[PDB]
Amino acid sequence: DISGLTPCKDSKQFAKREKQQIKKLESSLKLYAPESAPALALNAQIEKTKRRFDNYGKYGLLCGSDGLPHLIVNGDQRHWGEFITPGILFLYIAGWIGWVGRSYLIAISGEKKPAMKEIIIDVPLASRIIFRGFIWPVAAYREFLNGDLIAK
Amino acid sequence: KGEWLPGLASPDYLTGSLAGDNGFDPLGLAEDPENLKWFVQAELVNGRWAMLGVAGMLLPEVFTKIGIINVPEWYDAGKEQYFASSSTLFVIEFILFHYVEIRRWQDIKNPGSVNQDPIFKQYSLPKGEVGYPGGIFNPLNFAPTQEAKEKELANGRLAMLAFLGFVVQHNVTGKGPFENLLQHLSDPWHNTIVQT
Amino acid sequence: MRDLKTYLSVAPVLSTLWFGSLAGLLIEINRLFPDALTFPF
Amino acid sequence: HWMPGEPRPAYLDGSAPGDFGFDPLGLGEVPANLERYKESELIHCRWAMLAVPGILVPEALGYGNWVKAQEWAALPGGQATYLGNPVPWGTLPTILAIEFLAIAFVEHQRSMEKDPEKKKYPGGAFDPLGYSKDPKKLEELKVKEIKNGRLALLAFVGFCVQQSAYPGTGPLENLATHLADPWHNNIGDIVIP
Ligand SMILES: CC(/C=C/C=C(C)/C=C/[C@@]12O[C@]1(C)C[C@@H](O)CC2(C)C)=C\C=C\C=C(C)\C=C\C=C(C)\C=C\[C@@]12O[C@]1(C)C[C@@H](O)CC2(C)C
Repeated sequence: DISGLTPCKDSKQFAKREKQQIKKLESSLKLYAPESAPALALNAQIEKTKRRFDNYGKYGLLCGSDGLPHLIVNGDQRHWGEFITPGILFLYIAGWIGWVGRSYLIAISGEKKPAMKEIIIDVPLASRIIFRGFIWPVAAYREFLNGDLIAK
Repeated sequence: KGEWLPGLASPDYLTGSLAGDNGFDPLGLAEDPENLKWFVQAELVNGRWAMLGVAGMLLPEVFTKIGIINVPEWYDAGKEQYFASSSTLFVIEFILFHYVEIRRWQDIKNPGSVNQDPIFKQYSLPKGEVGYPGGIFNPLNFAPTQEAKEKELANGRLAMLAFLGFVVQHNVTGKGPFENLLQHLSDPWHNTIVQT
Repeated sequence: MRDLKTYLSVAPVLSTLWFGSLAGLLIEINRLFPDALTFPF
Repeated sequence: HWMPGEPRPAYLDGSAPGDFGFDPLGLGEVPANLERYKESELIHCRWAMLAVPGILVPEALGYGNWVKAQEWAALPGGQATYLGNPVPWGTLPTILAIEFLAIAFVEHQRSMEKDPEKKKYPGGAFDPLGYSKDPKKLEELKVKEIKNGRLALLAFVGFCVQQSAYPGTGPLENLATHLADPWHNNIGDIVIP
């Protein structure tokens, strides 16, 4: 119970929110015949709501006094999935994008009119460069060690 | 030497003077000679460890077909009890490997600078290559010709792939590596990565 | 045609194609795995 | 050399006593800063080489460890003891007054000296037995002094660190505990829980 929080599965307000949403969804269903397509859509929405609430209950989130999940970003191992892992994934993807852009910019710097290759992309060269960014951390680290990363 | 893909031109920095050079570098990691020098040693050490790891994971399990010994599988050997606690063994391993790897590291920076014994000064390793110490490390005096080095590197690469397979198979199947081979050999056309 | 291929490499067309593919991929990913708040694996 | 295969700094020629080319951070590049650092190192080594005899002998004789001797001053009216006998002047305000006055004179006297050689090895009245007659023996003596001081500093660091992990225990108690069952009472169980 970090900061006085409670698990989702033990919170009564969470169940009350689920019941209120389900009841609101079921009210509009009575206006349509069971075989009609809007009835099928509403049934699918109700099933999706139930599945979402069950999944939130299963993942061990923490609820406040209002029955809403809260995110812990202090580094506890019990909550590494809320902030740490997606952060690492985002950092990897952003580094990939930045490394690809920098490599493409460096490659065309020696051409006679480099500004022309920036508005009309050299597709084969970019495609050959795109796959290289999959190992961007190693290349960046070794470039830093050799003193090539920073312009003199 | 040989081409990893016919119809594609080998990179210029891969001149074929290294053992086991097939011109395989699509992503251009070894453009800088320092990077190639580091990566050769890295590959050598990784393969030399991987072959021993694969031998220690596979052979102590093939006992079932012979029924000689009784040892738990490679992923359960950790939980077993031993005469010493995990912490003491880990600390001793750390203490020894720190010295060993620091001694090994200094030869990459300045070759020929750690060839002399630190306590008994009359004992030294004969001069050799960076990643091939020789001397006491080669008691049987086998000649380290290029062919043997190529064989070593090929076996190391195969063992790296084997260890990756060993790690991946257990995660999805939940069993060891030898029974997966037997299950495949039972019905080859139904027991593959495609379960159906 | 070389001149037709050149017009396909201009910045706005390439950006539009890239972003359309990106949005399609993201929409499909969210359709397969809806209501994601934490990384469970 | 402190590590074979590593180049030495240009300012560490290996001629000074106890010089092994150890300066990874380069804290001694300035010639004026390096000269001061030798004096500080010698002072630290000399101070720590006197604490070790006074940290084990009282404990080995059953008078308590080195941290129990300071608890009485926190209590109101606590009186100091020596060899099991209380001292009449063991009051807290009296103890600080003599301690501050006595050392405020010697340290200020040490500060006023201006010849750098005397700030480390003043000679003269502090060497009554005449061990400084032979310059040949003097160098090996200085090397011996420098080598022992760092060992005593490391020993004091170990003393201080072991107290934090095992509160209320003495270093000799630590040695006795480790000797009984070496394979389970060691550093390992502390580093990983
Ligand atoms: C070291 C190793 C394994 C070591 C295992 C050891 C020591 C021990 C294992 C144990 O079992 C024991 C013995 C006993 C058990 O009780 C405990 C454990 C601990 C479980 C594997 C390495 C494994 C190493 C691997 C798999 C390396 C793969 C590299 C690849 C594929 C690179 C490809 C390319 O880089 C090129 C070549 C060129 C580029 O241009 C392009 C790309 C494509 C990027």
